[PDB]
Amino acid sequence: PQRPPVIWIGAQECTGCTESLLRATHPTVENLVLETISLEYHEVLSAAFGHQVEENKHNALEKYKGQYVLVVDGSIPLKDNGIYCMVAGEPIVDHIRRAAEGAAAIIAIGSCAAWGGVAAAGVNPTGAVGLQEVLPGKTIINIPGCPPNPHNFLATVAHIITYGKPPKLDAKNRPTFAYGRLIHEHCERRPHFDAGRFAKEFGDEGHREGWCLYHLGCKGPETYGNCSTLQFCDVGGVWPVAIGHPCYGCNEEGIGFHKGIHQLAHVE
Amino acid sequence: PQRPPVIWIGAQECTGCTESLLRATHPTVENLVLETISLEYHEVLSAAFGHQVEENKHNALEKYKGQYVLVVDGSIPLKDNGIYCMVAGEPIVDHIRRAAEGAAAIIAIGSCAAWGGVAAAGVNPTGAVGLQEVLPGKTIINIPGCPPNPHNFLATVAHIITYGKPPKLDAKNRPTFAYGRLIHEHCERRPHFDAGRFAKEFGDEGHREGWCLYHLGCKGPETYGNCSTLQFCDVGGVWPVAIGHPCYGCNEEGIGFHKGIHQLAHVE
Amino acid sequence: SQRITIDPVTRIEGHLRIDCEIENGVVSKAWASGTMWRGMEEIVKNRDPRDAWMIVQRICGVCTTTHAISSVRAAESALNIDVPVNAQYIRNIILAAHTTHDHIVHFYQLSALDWVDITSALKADPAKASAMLNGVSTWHLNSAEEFTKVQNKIKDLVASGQLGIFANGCWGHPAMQLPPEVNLIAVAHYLQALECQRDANRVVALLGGKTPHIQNLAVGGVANPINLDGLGVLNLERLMYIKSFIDKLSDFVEQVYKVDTAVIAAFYPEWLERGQGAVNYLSAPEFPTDGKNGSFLFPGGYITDADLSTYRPITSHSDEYLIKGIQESAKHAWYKDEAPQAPWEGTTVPDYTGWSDDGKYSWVKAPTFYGKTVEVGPLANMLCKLAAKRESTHAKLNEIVAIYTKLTGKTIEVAQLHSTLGRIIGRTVHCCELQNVLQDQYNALIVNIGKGDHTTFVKPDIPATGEFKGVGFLEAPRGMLSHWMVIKDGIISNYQAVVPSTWNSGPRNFNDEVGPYERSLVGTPIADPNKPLEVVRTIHSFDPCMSCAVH
Amino acid sequence: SQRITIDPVTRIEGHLRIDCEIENGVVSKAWASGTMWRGMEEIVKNRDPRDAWMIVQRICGVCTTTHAISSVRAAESALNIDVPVNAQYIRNIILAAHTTHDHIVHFYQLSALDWVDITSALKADPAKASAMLNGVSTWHLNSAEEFTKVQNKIKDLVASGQLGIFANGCWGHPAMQLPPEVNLIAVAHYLQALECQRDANRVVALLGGKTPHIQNLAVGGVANPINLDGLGVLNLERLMYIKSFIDKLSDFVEQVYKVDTAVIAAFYPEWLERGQGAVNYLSAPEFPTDGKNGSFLFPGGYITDADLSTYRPITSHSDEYLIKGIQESAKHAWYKDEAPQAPWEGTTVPDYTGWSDDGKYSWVKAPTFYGKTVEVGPLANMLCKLAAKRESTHAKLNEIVAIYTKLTGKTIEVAQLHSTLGRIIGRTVHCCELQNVLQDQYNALIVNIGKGDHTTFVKPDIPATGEFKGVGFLEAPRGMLSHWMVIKDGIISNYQAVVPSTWNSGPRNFNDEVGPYERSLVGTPIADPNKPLEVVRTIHSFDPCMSCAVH
Ligand code: NFU
Ligand code: NFU
Ligand code: SF4
Ligand code: SF4
Ligand code: SF4
Ligand code: SF4
Ligand code: F3S
Ligand code: F3S
Ligand SMILES: [Mg+2]
Ligand SMILES: [Mg+2]
Repeated sequence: PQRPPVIWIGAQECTGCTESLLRATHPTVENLVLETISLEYHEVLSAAFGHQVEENKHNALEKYKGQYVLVVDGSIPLKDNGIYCMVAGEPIVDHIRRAAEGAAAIIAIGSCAAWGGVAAAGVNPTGAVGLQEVLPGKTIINIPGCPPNPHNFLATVAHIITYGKPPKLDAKNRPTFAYGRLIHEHCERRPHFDAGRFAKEFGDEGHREGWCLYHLGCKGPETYGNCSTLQFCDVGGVWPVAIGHPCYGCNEEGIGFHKGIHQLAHVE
Repeated sequence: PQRPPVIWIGAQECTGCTESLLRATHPTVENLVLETISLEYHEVLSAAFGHQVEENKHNALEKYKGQYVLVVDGSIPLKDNGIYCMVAGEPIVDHIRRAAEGAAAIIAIGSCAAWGGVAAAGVNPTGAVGLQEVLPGKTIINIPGCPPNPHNFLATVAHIITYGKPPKLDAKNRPTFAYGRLIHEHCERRPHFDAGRFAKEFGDEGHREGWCLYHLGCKGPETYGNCSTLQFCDVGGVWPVAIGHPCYGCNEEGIGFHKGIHQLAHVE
Repeated sequence: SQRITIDPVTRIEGHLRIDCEIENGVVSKAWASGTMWRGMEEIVKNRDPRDAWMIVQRICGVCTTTHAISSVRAAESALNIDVPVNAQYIRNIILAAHTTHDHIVHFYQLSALDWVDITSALKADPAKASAMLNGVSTWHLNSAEEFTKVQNKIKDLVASGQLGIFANGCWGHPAMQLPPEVNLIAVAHYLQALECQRDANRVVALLGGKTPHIQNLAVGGVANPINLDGLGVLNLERLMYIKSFIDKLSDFVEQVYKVDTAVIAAFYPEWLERGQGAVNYLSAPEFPTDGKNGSFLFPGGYITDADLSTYRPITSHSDEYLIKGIQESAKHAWYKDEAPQAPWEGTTVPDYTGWSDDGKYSWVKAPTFYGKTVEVGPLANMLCKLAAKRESTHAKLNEIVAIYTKLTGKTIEVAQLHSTLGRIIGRTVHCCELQNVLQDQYNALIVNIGKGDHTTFVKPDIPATGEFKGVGFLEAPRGMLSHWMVIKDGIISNYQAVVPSTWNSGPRNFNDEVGPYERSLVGTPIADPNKPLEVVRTIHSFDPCMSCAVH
Repeated sequence: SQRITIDPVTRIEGHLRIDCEIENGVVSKAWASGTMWRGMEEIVKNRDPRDAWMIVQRICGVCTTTHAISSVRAAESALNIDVPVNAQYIRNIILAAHTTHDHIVHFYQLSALDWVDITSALKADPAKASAMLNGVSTWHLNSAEEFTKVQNKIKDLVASGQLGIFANGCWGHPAMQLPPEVNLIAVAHYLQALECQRDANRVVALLGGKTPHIQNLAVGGVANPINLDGLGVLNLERLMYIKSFIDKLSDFVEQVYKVDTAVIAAFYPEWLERGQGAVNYLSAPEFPTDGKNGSFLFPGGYITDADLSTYRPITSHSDEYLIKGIQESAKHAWYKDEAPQAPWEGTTVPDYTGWSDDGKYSWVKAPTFYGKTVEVGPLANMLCKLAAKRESTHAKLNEIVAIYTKLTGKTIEVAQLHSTLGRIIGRTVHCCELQNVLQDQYNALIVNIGKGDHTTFVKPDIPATGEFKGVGFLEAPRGMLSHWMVIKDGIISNYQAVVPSTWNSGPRNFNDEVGPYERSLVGTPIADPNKPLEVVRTIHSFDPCMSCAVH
């Protein structure tokens, strides 16, 4: 029984998007790689190195042409003809365009790959862009977050494998099961927001009663995601707002890494 | 060192409050009984039966006089001089008053023990009452729900063990960390409530989008508890409203087992 | 001649007293008494039919789910509702995963310390204990190092002087027959079982919204909103989470629970020859898979004269043959009306008179099937499935028997299943077959959602006038459950529950025939009348639930 | 002189190129190149100082937490903030738990397949593999039956013909020296490691709000609201949940990781005699436990001439001797300004000229301490603790050495620690001592909350005018980390990170002295230059992180 092929290329990645798989429970990373998919290429986990691992990549791109899911994490730097990210002597943008040609499906995992993320913030030293900008006229599935809950990625791949097509996507090509609603339109602190019960300073009376974090700079009103419902790490009750810290808007272009932590969001 | 002694007496109980312990993770029931407490009396788990288990209770009541936590689940039936619950040929109310004399702290676990619960609903055939009514001279810690999250009980016991006193209690003697807030004042569907985004039938479009269940008869607006935050079973995202059923108000005297499932929170 | 009382019976659900007459050190006569009543049948009366399931679920928290599903099945029968098939898949996954938890906890937490001596386990050699299971089980947690860690936890407990739940058990009792090594094995498995039963309840919680006491049912189907693309509802991520827990159950059930059942049998062979409760057995078919409340994965039926040739199959919850045979009598119970009653016409009027050997002595009614006393539960469901020539049940039983034969050189014939150990074997066989039910129904749900069917609910039409009668059958962990609902002018005018422990723990009936518990005890050898471990062993084999039996 | 390139180096964080000249089957000269740059130090410039930590945490997701804590420590240094002691307990639990996950994944998922042949595991006898750990480990998952389940997973992967991640590794390479049984043990421990590291990260998640990338920090302390009686905040129930996961780490670290380190050393003894990176070592003290940013649980310092008697203690993150020594040079890096720069005056102006053997060849800067090349990381922190006479560290190293001695009859002198396996041993010792940091800091937090202290945050006063310089030191899994913040008129005017992999992976410096990676490769034997396993073994011992090194 053959497992569906996946090729994972890292550009300007911090490796947080790969690390998210090590927290997953359904499936666990070991059940992912042994039972669910064949991970044909991944620099972080590959036994093979150098010439031999670039052999595995070439072998897989040919054998599985038209069949593999291409996953990219990290931004793609276009400034100075691609030299801010060089693997085996070539710009990563070239490795990515080559792998994109044979792909059955293409996923941008994380805010860096989805829209440029932190790598493309401020003055954007490397002219970092998101995957859709380097692959115009290809359908990119965007799974943003820094990093996303790994199940936002895994359940997307599972939909492709089980039902033979991608999940339903929004206007930004994000899966609606994970990104269909504002965090603020499904947040358990909304009653505090409605009543004017606000934390003003970490450690204050309102903060210690679990009131709304709007006035500490919560970006939940401007950020699409499932952080308040799916949350993180499958232990229950764990997302940034539950822990006591405002949403930073890491999922959302123009919010995360652009607005200050304590800068107030626009509310619809 | 020695472990703090616990004596557990079941009256008109369904055994759901004991069963809650088998779902616990912090501690697990095996760490609870081997490491955190000495469970000196519990009819569901005790190796001893009949005359030997009654010996265990009288030996524990004497040895640990003034040191044990007394836990009661189930309602106490007062009708016809206690004959609706007889253990070892005596009304359970007599077992309870005897045990309560030597207790360092007394906990009513579950809605039945806390206020009479389901056993005292409708015509109340057995004249079932809550533990506070049987023990009018004692401070009873109430941990309601049918059954409560076991950690509502375990973190109460841990507070007594670790800090030598009960946790902070509200006016009904419920720990504030678990019962200090209406479910509706910390519910992640509050934004749907606010926008008038309501499920009106199970399986309808609103229901299948995770909208507010007020119009299916949610009792969240009149029920104190932590169902929306702590939730259940420590897997993440599991409570009745999350899985798509209104709160029935099982925690709250006069709501659970009194109002209809589909009776709205503002109708008496 | 000598009269003993066991009050309370521990390591059961609820409040049970057992009295025995002893002659020549053998039990000659017994009484079973349910000592607690709530009147759940009266509490639920005069309500909207839709409300019943949330109230009557609280009959029992050990067999949580069972009364909830039986209650909605009774309302559905009364209103001729065809349950959406996706609602059947979800009900079935909850019942199978709940039953897995229930059976594991019964064998280990409720029953093992009848057979297992924890003082003998301290004397064991962990290496010899591990060596014994070589070629017997492929379980990965049977190392000498695991058994050493377990033996050290028991040593530390005993050394503390605070034995707690283990205090004053039947340690050194003559009926304890395991060697030290097998005692240590059983205790290691006791602690490992608690991890397996937690995984089973994670399956229940993810569909029920919690456990104990699920909250996802409805008269008309379920409250789960199926939407693969929806956030905050039952989407593909939630279903993968459920499947992750389903997949963790099978190894423990097959490599530990199934094997321990055979090991206990190997050291207690005379318990294959005592503890027969009845010659008649009943089970309901279970796990409907169509949109017409039928096509059950598990067959049911009726067996008479302890003779599997008499098997009468039951393949419908609407079978008039099953519906018309059921009556209950309070001739020897603490209720006013003593003649046998069909449950749609049943009453529950308390009449406490205290204990009388010859008169009334229990809150449990005495059920009959066409006038006969019947045992229900896993032995009944096993015998029905064997009589039905269900290959999967024959194969599973033969696997357990092959382990016993490998340990003893002996075999187990169908006649020896009418016994305390045969009853325990039936339960282990049930738990094993349920793991294929979980895989089958999960896959069927994934397949059905893939075809575009997201239907989970049909709104019930409750007529404001008129009389409707309904019955909901369910094969619960302890046997056939039935909820009987009469709707008059839009509300419940009568509600009667006939519960598996009611059948088994029932007192003497209208024609003075003893119930299964009372019959099973006759001929029980007693080594010590003040510590009647032999009586508790047979009674625990029925998995008593007295909140269930009495309600 | 034959020239090889390894590009990419896999089973590290980020993008590394290694080039080696090989003379007479031995590497004579090496180059390390970080091949990816983001300009994280530029991205954070001109922002509120409070914002830096959320941006610069994204320098790395493998060593998540580290840049976040170092950033707030740098802002706190600039602003003369004393961190509330509860905020120290929380930061310490997160750092220690994260470092546990990090080290376990490094030994198993990133390093083990340099030393372990999985195809050889296929030929193992599980019973013999299990038997050889008798009396060596008390681990409960070393049974023949566990090793058989693992062997069958390897067998099924190979039979599928889809080896994916495991395809064309150095299987059969002559430098692979474990017998089949010890390969199979290692693969079984690889898979078990994944459960342990998941429990470590559940500790991190419950205090950080998630991982990767925690979200509970602030310049001034943490965002966790401490209230034992509060719904939805850090209460006793949440702290009990944290403790439940802390309690699950120790057995795997002590019984598997610590033992596998000694086992790999036992079969690879010449790897205690090569791979020396430096004669100078630096480590920062870590885990402050007072209200004044001091009283560290772990000492730091500076060792020179590979001679522990030169040990100069560092007991403060304000130590001017440490602060004044640190400089970086881009003489051989792709930046404009080449003279050594103190980080407060540091620049990062990209100047890409392509690869030159004698010129610029890396995006990594070359750090020096008073002009010397220095190795950082767990070898450095272990040498400093040994030199400080820390009995805990001596005791832990001696436990690893005792297992090695039992397996080989030989011992390990301190001189042999200056090596590829000494670096691996230092990381294992670090992971073992951190389990006591987690227990100590959890208990300190419970005790402090009990005394009535719920303070978690001091509000920073950031003057709108003036210049303020701050440095944040942290002992990260890979070694000493420092963030250097200049604040001018209330905003970040300069930000420089000097990251542990910058020290170790740095190219030739201003005086042309090779960095630790480059020095460590001199003398590496190469059996097959097309398959340079021996180079990859030495480089993996430093736990390279090139997103850290370059940022
Ligand atoms: N199984 C089971 Fe219950 Ni507590 C019994 N007897 C109910 O149906
Ligand atoms: N440990 C570590 Fe990082 Ni990815 C390095 N080098 C940080 O400081
Ligand atoms: S999206 Fe965030 S976690 Fe993923 S590579 Fe980018 S910075 Fe790292
Ligand atoms: S502002 Fe943030 S914390 Fe407040 S209700 Fe909205 S998402 Fe929740
Ligand atoms: S509170 Fe609920 S779960 Fe607990 S005894 Fe009463 S009915 Fe059972
Ligand atoms: S689901 Fe219930 S508790 Fe939640 S917002 Fe609606 S009415 Fe309130
Ligand atoms: S910061 Fe990111 S992880 Fe969720 S809570 Fe806000 S979008
Ligand atoms: S019914 Fe009970 S369990 Fe919570 S969600 Fe409502 S109080
Ligand atoms: Mg009845
Ligand atoms: Mg730098």
